Amino acid sequence: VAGRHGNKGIISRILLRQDMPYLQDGRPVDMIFNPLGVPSRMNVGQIFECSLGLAGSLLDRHYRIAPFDERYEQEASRKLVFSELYEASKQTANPWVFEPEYPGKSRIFDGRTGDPFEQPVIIGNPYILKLIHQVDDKIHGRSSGHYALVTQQPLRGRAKQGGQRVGEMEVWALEGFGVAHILQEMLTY
Amino acid sequence: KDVFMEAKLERVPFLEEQMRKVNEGGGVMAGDIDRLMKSEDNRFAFVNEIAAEATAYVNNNRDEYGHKKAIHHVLSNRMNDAGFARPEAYLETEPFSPGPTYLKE
Amino acid sequence: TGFKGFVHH
Amino acid sequence: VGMRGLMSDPQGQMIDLPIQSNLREGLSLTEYIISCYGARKGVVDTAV
Amino acid sequence: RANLVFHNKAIDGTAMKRLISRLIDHFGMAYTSHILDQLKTLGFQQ
Amino acid sequence: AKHVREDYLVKKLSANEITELVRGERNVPLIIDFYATWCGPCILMAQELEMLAVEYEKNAMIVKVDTDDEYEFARDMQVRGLPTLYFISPDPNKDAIRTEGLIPIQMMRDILDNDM
Amino acid sequence: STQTLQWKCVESRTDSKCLHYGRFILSPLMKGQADTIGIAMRRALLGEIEGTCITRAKSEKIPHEYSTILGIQESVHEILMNLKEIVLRSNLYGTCEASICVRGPRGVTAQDIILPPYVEIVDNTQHIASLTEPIDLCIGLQLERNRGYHIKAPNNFQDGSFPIDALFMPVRNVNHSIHSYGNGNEKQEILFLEIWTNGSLTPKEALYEASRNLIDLLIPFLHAE
Amino acid sequence: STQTLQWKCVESRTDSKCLHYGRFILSPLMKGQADTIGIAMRRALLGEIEGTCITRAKSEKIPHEYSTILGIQESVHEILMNLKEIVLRSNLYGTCEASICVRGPRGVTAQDIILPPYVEIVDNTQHIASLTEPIDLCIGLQLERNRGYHIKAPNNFQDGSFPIDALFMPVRNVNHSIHSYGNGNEKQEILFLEIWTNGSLTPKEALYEASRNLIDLLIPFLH
Amino acid sequence: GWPPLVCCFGAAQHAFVPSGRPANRLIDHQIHEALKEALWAPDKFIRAPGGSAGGVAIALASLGGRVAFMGKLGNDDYGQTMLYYLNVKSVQTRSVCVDDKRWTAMSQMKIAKRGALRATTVKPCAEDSLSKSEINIDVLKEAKMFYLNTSSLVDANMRKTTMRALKISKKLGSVIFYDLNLPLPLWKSGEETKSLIQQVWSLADVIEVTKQELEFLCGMNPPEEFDTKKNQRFKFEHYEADIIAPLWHENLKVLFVTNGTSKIHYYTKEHNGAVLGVEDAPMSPFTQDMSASGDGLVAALMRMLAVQPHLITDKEYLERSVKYAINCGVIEQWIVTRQQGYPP
Amino acid sequence: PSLSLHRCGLPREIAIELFQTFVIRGLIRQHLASNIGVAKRKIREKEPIVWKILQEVMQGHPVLLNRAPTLHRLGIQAFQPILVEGRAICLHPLVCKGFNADFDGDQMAVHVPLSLEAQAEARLLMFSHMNLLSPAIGDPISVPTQDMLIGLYILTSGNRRGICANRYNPWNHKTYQNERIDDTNYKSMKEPFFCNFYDAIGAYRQKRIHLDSPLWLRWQLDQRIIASKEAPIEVHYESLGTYHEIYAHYLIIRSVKKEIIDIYIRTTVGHISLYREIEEAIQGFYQACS
Repeated sequence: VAGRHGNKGIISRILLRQDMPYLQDGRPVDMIFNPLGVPSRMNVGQIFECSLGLAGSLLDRHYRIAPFDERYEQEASRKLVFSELYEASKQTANPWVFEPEYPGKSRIFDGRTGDPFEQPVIIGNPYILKLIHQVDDKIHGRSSGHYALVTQQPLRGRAKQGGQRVGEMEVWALEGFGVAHILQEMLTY
Repeated sequence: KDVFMEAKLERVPFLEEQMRKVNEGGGVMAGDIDRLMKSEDNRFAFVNEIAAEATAYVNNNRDEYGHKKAIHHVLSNRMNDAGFARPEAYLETEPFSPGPTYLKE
Repeated sequence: TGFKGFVHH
Repeated sequence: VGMRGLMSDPQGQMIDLPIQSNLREGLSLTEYIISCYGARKGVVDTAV
Repeated sequence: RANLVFHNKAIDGTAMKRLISRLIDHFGMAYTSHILDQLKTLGFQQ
Repeated sequence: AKHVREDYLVKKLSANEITELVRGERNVPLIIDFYATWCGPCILMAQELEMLAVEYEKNAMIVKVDTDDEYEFARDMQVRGLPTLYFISPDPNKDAIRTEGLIPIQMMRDILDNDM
Repeated sequence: STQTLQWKCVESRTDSKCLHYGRFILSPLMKGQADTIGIAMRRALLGEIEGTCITRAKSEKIPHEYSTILGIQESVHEILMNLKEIVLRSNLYGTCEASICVRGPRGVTAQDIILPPYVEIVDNTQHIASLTEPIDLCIGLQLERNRGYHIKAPNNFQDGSFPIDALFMPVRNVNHSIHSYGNGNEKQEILFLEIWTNGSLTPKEALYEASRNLIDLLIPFLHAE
Repeated sequence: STQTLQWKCVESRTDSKCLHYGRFILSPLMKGQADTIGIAMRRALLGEIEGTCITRAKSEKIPHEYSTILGIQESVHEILMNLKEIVLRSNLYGTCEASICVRGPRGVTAQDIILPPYVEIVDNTQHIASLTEPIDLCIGLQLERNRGYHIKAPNNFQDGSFPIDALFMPVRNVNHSIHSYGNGNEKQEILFLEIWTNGSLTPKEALYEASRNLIDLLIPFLH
Repeated sequence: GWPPLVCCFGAAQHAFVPSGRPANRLIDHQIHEALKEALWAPDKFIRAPGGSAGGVAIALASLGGRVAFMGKLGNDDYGQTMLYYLNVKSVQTRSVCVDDKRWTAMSQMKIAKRGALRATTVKPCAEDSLSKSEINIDVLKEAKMFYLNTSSLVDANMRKTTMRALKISKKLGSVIFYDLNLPLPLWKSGEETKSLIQQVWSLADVIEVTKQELEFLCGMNPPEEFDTKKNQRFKFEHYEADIIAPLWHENLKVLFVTNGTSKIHYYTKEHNGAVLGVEDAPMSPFTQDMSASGDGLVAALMRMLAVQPHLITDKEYLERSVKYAINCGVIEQWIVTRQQGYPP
Repeated sequence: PSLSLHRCGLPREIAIELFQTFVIRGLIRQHLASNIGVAKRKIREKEPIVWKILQEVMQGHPVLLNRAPTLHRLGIQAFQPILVEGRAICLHPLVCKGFNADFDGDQMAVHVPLSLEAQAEARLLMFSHMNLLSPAIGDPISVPTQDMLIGLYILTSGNRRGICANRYNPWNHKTYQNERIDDTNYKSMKEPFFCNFYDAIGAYRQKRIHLDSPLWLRWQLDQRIIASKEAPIEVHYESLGTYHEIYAHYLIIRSVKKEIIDIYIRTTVGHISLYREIEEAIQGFYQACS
């Protein structure tokens, strides 16, 4: 599952709805990302979208924003996001949407302890996609089967039920570990 | 005379839960392998000796191995001659299992 | 382990 | 947080226009285009 | 009761690497493997 | 019906049937009972009643009747509690052994076969 | 000595036929009790109450799920998707059967379902099918009462018996809060609960079943061994 | 349907006089039941059980905690520290009185605590002070019994009583785990509970008490 | 044995449910399996079917303490197994003076009617023999409390047994623990147990009446609740001082109005107070009989009276134990087996 | 994150196509099947007893996991597989930097050593508990990375030292409960005086104190906290021998007779938790391995 700002991901776990953090209105969270990915790839543009999405979900409105809106003003995207968040928090009485001490963040609770996580957490409604590289197109397994006519090796890939290849660097690792039987039986047997 | 006799010897409690996670994680075998290798000079010779002993074990009593993992058998045999109970072949059981398979996380 | 090889007497 | 200024032209040499804005504040059109010079020579390096 | 040092400062990245090296030289690579498993669990919890 | 009929030998005589039970000539011990809707532990009694009613073929007629259905039948036997059985060899004008409490079915064999 | 524990319902709105809301209050709860009650009640309400729903739909003269029928604007898969949202009520454990046999250009809703004696629908206008031309439409359905989300195999083919992985969710949402009472030296707290159900149950009933399932679960320990 | 719910204990070991370890297994539980049960029972076990312990001490002729008296090897602060970890078993409500009135250059143990019959000492090897002078000491204790998460403010400063604010723990650590098994069509699960305890409470009575005290809270929803 | 004990008259047996009369609804006599569908459609008289006088002992003694039974057993096959079970349980029978002529576990019910089946006692159970002379000496000498499943009140002479024990109640210091829970004939009406029994209905002390056994046992209709009818509270009663004013009695410490595990009132010489409760047993419908309310509730007040014998007329000392009893009673209701369903 | 250091996780689909022949052993030997064709037919129909065999021949049989873009010597490592449900291989996080593997989508190749000698090699030479040091300079290769590092840093972060913990100066001559005698109101909130570690953890579980709330802990050992030339800020001395010394972070109450045991440490529950974790890990590994 990937976002629109280069934040890719591999689904690791699937939790029941009672085992996930919930906001101060009781709604369980639908997806949990790693914050550390933002300082590394340096894509802050997702966070804005995140917050802005929340406003839309609480106001029944959709935003179509052209890029480079920092020409009209200075920090225009900040003004847009914060004003929309405040309007969503005021029209619908949800004072956790725009906390006027760390705007855009809120204090979510724990789904399996009923405890508030000590620091406020950024929440939102981003647009997440599903990618074509599915796991069922990547699994493999082979005990024996077809062999090449000349080289007498497992053919290739998954369509031909081939075997994984070991060469060069791999052997250099096995020689490094000082394992001779393992290296021998990957070339003869 | 030196007043540290019991301050350094008070038994740490609450250790019962930090006795189990060692046993299914393979920690006991890992901590036994190094103690067996604590006196060996060349590790390759030790490994080859273990492999030859396991081959002899497979040859003499063929119709038992396939579950017992004779390498584990010889390791347990070597660890069981100096105390260190080490149940046979490091075999694992399922004391509470009215079912066929654990989920394994 | 392919350096010398085992003998066992 | 701070400044991304003084990106480099691909054939060496610095560019006169400085990137005086953060990624939090948001780059302008000319500043963003300048930052693309160092973007290309980040993928013609991982492939080389 | 082991032979350890009671830390009272911030264990940053370079301090963790120093601590692992000293635990390896004092206990070995068999005791350290269990420490790393415990520190991983405690680090993820907090 | 036919080959799959009502699977209950005890018909819980409530009408004139149970009334003429104490007004009849017999030769073997009979049993009747006073139970209720909730029937407390008397169903645990009723479990062993219908079992022995079936077990004894033609000799013992082990039956019951409900109390709160017609409140008369509650007071009619000075019924103070739920277990209200009756080891009754014919007593047209005489006594019988009214069994009460809760008794295992194996012991209730012995007494009815060691006495009464 | 000071006050007694009281609980009450402070609001109940019927937003729609299949959506009900209810807020409740508890009174002088000493420390620690409110958090335990709130978290246990939220977990029980989210994953203990059981609600019946349709699990398998059988249709006549249809090759597969992704097929079209003359005179019907809705594809077969669309009909399955629309049929999963029908809400039902029951209290007896066990599967039952149901049918829907309707004529042509009518427009088929949830009131056209035929139900066993102990099962009733709550909403009576949920769109389930749209018809344009006269074709006799006959579909058989199976109803089940389980707990939580369950996934079924595509077995039992027949002509076609499409299994819908129905979600057994009678409680849509749950929230709670633990306030302060300011009882001088003694620290008391006011607990608020908030339950949104889908009309299969109602608040003060989902709460009842959720409390009773929990007191089920906590029980083995009271017995000795 | 089959194998109705029950609990069974496999490990139950008493290490010392004031240490108690137990582990317990539940019955076939459906998917998701084990987590909720473990969380609720752990939250109850941590603090719900009333714990009986001292709260105050009236030392005579001492105006401040850092006023250690000659003949006692432990300072007044250390006397309170010793009279903080004493273990008592009881069913009290409220408070009572106690005293320590002896005069001997010898050791002092928990037996010196004069107690009403409904408060009983758990250990006898606990130390209080170390007397080495023929002096008379008087410390008027004051027991109390509250719940787990009880917060109490200091009071009664008139007579010079020293607060000995305590934990009211009969428990010392709780550890819950889950196991699961699949026969191919049924996800039967199992709960594991591990309980330590102070000693004034067998770590099986904790199982009963921490469940009764939770059922008591959950019942009024049926009222 | 310091704890004032609770003598246990009535009869000696196990599993004897009391009152029988029309519940909320009826159940069928076709295939039963578990015919106890009236664990959720009884009328409060069976919405709390308790146990006998000796089964209460196990409920308390599980926690611990000193409880005993007074009375007789049969002798014979039923009577000797009576000795096995009442000594397998935790109760006392060292004060036995059985007869040797009746049939045990059988009341015997010949005839005394002008027809069909209107019949009364002949020579009751071999355990039902307590008379003015068969009275035990001990009873109220190592005890200050006394349970009575009032089945001893359908019996004419089991009465005079206990009222000659009133002089045994006052020879030394003691008090009675009548857990009324009236079986079928005492559950009849007002005048029925106001004057016909006279003595038990007005002479007791730490007594246990129920609101239903004050509802028909007084105002048959006008006293319907006194508060209720305001927001969402079940219509039990606001029964208090002015509704015991007909029937109070003196020389007591504190009496208890039971009404099952529902609203309970305590009665002191300084303050009445009132508590509440509920009836509850649905969890798993195949694991219940809503049993031992008489056992679980009564034992709880006895337990607290024993651990803290400074109860007296204290607001908070009794009010918790009543609340503890209310929660204790409902718990024992829905347990599978009473033997394990005794509070530990 | 739940996997141990000596363990990986194999999918059910992959394992059956690698240990197929050993499962054929398990079926034939245990007399649950007769012929090779019959055993393979039973395998192909996913019988419920098949997984009991492919959970029984894999215990103790190491497998070599290999990252497809191999870079260094630690790119291939042996592991003890266990059966997991899904279609993905679960890998330990600490060894990830050993593999230089992220989780944005990557592929790992498995190999099975068949020879008994090869299994001995894999178990006794390529397990990630005797290869904890890199051969470059001899530096640790498995150290707590980003998330665990942040957790440990937050744990060992301390309280708020100075003006960030008090709004007003503590000189502030006031609040002395001042009169001519010391008989006044005595609250003295100060900081808790816990007996030992476990008392502090217990009091933290009740939410009595926060993670960074300071506390006093009695010390019954030697000096462990790294100190330096230092200086005692204020050493009070009563007319009788009391030697009340207050250092930068610990307090010592000596005397003129004996029993210098009053060492008290100002600390927070995080440092106590980390020290207890390390100490009990050592004392549990020692006693688990006899």
